[PDB]
Amino acid sequence: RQGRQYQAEDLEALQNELEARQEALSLSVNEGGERRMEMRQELEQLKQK
Amino acid sequence: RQGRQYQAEDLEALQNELEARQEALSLSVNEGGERRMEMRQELEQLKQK
Amino acid sequence: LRQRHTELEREVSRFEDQTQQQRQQYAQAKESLTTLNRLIPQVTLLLDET
Amino acid sequence: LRQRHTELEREVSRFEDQTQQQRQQYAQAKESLTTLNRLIPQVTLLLDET
Repeated sequence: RQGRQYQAEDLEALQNELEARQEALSLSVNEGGERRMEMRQELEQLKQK
Repeated sequence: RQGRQYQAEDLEALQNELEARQEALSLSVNEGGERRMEMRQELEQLKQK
Repeated sequence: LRQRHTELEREVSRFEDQTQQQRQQYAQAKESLTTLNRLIPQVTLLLDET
Repeated sequence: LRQRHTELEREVSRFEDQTQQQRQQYAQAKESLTTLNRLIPQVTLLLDET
């Protein structure tokens, strides 16, 4: 389902990497949201101008 | 540590309960931060104004 | 706008707190789930209370 | 300013594409990690390839 034969013999490292990638989930989503809304506010300012 | 004896004899169902809790974690945070983050930008804007 | 700043600071404090608590309790429950499915991911079946 | 607005819309599209792609991909990663830590959180060690 993920990978096709993917180090099933010893997979703990992969769980750790996926935990890191979930941290990346949080970081990336928060960063994207904040940046896009700040530039939306910039859009609003430009609109009023 | 959570629950006091809390049906430890056969606790399976609780894990699924925790999953819902886990979900409500992300939501509960993803919204929260954004909100404060939102006002942060607005605050800056206000300050600038 | 300075009164708006005061209200914004109030809201920021409220949300900061609420997020801190909620994340703490939910993370502790998450760690509880991990302890369950790590120490006893139906490992009680191998224990089997024999 | 209209050119700025056009570029800003382009940037909105770029941010939305990035956010979508990352959120989906890492959500499926979340599902895979949950399956691992549920069905085989070192249940392979219980198996131990004995």
